[PDB]
Amino acid sequence: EMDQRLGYKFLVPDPKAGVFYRPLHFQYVSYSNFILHRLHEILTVKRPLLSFKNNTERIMIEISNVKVTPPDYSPIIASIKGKSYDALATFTVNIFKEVMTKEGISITKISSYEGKDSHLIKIPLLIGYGNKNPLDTAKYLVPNVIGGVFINKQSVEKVGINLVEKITTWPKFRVVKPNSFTFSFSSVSPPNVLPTRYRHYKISLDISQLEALNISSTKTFITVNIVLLSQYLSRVSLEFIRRSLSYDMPPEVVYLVNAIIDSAKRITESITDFNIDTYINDLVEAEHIKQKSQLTINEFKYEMLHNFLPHMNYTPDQLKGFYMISLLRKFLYCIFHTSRYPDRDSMVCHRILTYGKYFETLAHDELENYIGNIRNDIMNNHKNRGTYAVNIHVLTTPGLNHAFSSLLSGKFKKSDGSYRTHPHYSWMQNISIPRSVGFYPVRKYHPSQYLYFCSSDVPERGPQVGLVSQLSVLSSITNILTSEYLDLEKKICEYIRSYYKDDISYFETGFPITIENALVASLNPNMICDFVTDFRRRKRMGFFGNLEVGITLVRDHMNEIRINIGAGRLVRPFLVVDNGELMMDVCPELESRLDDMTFSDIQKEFPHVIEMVDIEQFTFSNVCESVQKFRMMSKDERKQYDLCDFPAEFRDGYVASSLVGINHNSGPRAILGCAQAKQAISCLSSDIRNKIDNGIHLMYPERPIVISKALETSKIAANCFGQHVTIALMSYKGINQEDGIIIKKQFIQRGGLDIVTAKKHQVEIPLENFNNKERSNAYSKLESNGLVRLNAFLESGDAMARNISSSFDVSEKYTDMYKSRVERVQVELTDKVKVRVLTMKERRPILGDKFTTRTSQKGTVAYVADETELPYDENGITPDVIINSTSIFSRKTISMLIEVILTAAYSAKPYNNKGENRPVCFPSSNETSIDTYMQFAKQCYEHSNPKLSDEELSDKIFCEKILYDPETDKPYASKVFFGPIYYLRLRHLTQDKATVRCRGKKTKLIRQANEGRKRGGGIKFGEMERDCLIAHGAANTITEVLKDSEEDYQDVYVCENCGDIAAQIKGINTCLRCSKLNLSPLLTKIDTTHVSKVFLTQMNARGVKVKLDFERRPPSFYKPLDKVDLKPSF
Amino acid sequence: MIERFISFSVIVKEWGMETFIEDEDNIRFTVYLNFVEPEELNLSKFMMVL
Amino acid sequence: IKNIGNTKSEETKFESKNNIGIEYSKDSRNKLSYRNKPSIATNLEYKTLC
Ligand SMILES: [Zn+2]
Repeated sequence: EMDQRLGYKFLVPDPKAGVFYRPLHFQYVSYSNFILHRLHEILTVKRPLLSFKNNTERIMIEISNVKVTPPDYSPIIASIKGKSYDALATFTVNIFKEVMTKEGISITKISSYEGKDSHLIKIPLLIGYGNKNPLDTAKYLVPNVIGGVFINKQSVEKVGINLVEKITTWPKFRVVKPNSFTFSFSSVSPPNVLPTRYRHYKISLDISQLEALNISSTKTFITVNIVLLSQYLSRVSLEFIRRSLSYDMPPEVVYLVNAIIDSAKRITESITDFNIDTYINDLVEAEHIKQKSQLTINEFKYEMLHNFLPHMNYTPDQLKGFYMISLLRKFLYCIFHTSRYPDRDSMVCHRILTYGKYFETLAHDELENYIGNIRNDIMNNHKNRGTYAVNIHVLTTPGLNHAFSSLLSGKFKKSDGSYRTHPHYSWMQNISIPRSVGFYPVRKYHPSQYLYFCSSDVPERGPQVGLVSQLSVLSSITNILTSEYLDLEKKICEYIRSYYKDDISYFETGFPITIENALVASLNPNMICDFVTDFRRRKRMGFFGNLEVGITLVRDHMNEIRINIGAGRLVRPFLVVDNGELMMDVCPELESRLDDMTFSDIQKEFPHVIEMVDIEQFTFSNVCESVQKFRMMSKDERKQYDLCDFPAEFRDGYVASSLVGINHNSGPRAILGCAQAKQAISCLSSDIRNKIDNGIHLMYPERPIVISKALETSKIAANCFGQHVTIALMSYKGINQEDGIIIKKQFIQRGGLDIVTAKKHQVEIPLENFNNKERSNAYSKLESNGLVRLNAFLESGDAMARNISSSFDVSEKYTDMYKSRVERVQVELTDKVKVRVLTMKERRPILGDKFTTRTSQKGTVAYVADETELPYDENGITPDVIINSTSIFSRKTISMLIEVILTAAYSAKPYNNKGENRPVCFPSSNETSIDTYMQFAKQCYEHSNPKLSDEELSDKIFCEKILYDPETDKPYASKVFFGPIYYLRLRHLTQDKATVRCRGKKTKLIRQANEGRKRGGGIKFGEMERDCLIAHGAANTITEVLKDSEEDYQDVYVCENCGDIAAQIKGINTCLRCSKLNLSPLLTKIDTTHVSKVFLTQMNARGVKVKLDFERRPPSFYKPLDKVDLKPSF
Repeated sequence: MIERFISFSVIVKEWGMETFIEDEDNIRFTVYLNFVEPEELNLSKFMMVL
Repeated sequence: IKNIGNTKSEETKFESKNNIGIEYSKDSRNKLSYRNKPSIATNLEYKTLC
């Protein structure tokens, strides 16, 4: 059970490391890194804009003095007053020309601007833990607040998710067509290079044309044979490359290798006196002439061949050539063994964007647009005018404001889901949403998602099915600053070059070593294992100054060593296995010292017990699934493993940690349970009486006592999401069928599962209308000041504020079928009048309201039964809720029975041997035997009543009782499952869905009933309902349903000649078109819909003439008919 | 199968075939070949597609 | 066995070391129009070949 305790140690706070709330910690830091450090680096620039003469006459733009300050009011004040919560950033800009002189540097100012006192930049600020932001270093925390939200201009709370980056860390393979393949990859500059440079390359291979094995891009690089390019970069022979590409390959790949090399040699020999430099130069010049570049040939060539690989800038060329060779090797291997190469949907080849990265990218893009606009304006001014004058109004709008506002509005590049308005359904949502990860449109459950994302928490319907995942409680996403990045990279490179001096220059048969995909050396194969082991050891001791460095050893036949340090990687802790020895089992002091140590203390004082591992390293390792399974293996078997995993309860997310024993039920039920856990009503907010917002609040909350540790550390348990009620599993007169339930009247009367719904109303009124002096029947709740009275109840026709247009009332109206009480009123007076109102209503359960358990057994109230009508036990107890028993066993929700048993056991003995309140641990992904739980319950009951017979004790353990019919007072045939359980109320209420329409408004174009529940719209009679009516054979009924109302009839005449609707002039029906042509056609009455007339007129507008004829059947007469019998002859 | 492939190949110049019984449970088909120019490139292509 | 051929006319899943040759054999451009007779002598211990 030591592994469980070590796991628990990660979930609790770690003050020594600055972790005050683990679940959201990685998000806090993500934002803190942007606002405090990265923004300054992005803005502080000093760059040329234009150059003249020859590198001796250039305009320069500089930005400095960046300052950021927080607001002067708390977020609650911002909510009440209707303000926004933004930090203010200011900076100074200088534009000046510089002329290079032999005497030194000559400086001549042109323009300068400052934003010392102005809203130069407004940056939305993250509320954070305890309503505390990173700018304000106060010393007061609001309890039970975790934050993670923004407040926008209109005073609306916003919350966001994480997003998978578009750029991959592994090349993508694709079969263009039979025997024709491609291999595409990308290169990006390191973090400390501003602005960032990007390059995208594609390698094409076709079996029919092996001379055209070409690497290409779009308007940034030449199209050249990759083998010849490698020769040019590395200055090595073709035989060297042949030997390299086939050193440790299966024989079927060597044939393709030989064919490629021979094709390259043929190209080389096809030219007279071949020279590689001349070949490359000719290609470059041909590209130069093909494009209309105005640069000199030398400039074009230097630009092309110096920015070839941005991620490997400032390295010799031979390393670039060897990098190309390794890419080709992987390409060929993937050609012959595709299923063994990382797939494009694998998590191995992706990284994830957190809160701060959105802001960082937007700042980058906006700064670049700003500088570009300044350059264009200066160039235009020089072209038209002289002196190089910089226009004003182009250096005062950096454009960050609209970028950030749009970001919060829910738009981000080609995505539209990064941020959204916070739905205030439950407290736990503040954890659930910021820990979500979204993928671009893949819906299958890929194996690489396991153990880092929750298995059961995914959308169950809609367009997002299989596109949103939830982090496990032990997973995190990495952060790192630029200076830390540089220091770490330097230390790693120094270690490599110092401790392996003589064996890092193989380049033909060795394993290349890359850092962030940048090749830095090539290791002797015989020493791969040692290098990795010694590396990991030094990683765990803090030798490199960072414990989250990832190292991967790829060996199938691709033969690579990869090192990863960048931000956006998924990481988890694992137990270390060293030389077939579980370190946790050889550290006796740890067991005694654990209780007094934090997680970082364990890492510092007992290294080699736990290691932080990222997903790519995990995917290529050998990991034992459990400590128990490890202990059952022989030593030789143990020697094959690198890591050991923690128990399964740590593989669920925080939402799924609200459920109990999900691995004892069917999986679909787990998906449903995760879905409905977020809709349970809870203690939503400490500011119930202050915040002017929508919400639903639980009235007399109870803390669950059959729980998991994660539910306790996250504080979801402390904020409550249900109540303990007494249930019976039986059939009640055949009423509770198909998921209907029985509920007790007196339980409802006393406050059982009572809630309060709160709603926000907002209006804007012109000042004249508000002050207008005339009592309409809709103003009965108003005071003399024109505002609704406090504590009054509003009805479905009342107005909240006086709004008269001048002698007509034009105010908005309350439109709910239930009344509500006025809790708060806030008014702002300006050119207009803005009124905000908060109302509340308590809602005791009624017929149709929805409930559920923690095992996904949901139902609606089917009958409210009086206490005297319910069955009772020998102690006089009647159940609060009755649920039909069959559904428990047809859906296989076994853990519900175990939960009831344990809740009863706790009720019998709720305290420790020390007398302290003792919760019972029943985690999701349980792992504890049912017999052990039964023994625990038996001990509880034996402590309660020492003198019980065997039958009574068995009945108590199994929660079985004899119940009596209240009408006759006689027992039922057999005993009934009966006991307490934590029960949840869901947000679906009957009176929020009921609708009815008698008559109302119509749409103008087609003159049919309007749409909208709040606007009194009508229900739509669709065409499938029409199909059903036709299937019944009810022709008149469907005809009357589809026609216009009989009360809207009017006389309409149509011309039988041209089909136009006849006009009526001076009471005479006339066809204008035909009259103009001197014709006298017949006009006939029609009875059709308005929409038909609109459709026909539009068709006429498109040039199609529609003419109608009419039936003039000759008159018919009835004739007597002879009689017919039709009966048989019997 | 082997003979029909080799006979109509556009990259084979001269060829001959023979068959041997290695033992009670193995058969050896031997092919003698000379390819068209270029030689080694066509050799690799042939070994790849055979 | 009689001459039954193939042309580029349901999806298949071959081992990809055979798929290269299989898809190569589907192109009529890779076959000679007339059979190329053997030219390297073999099976010298038999007259049934004649
Ligand atoms: Zn007419």
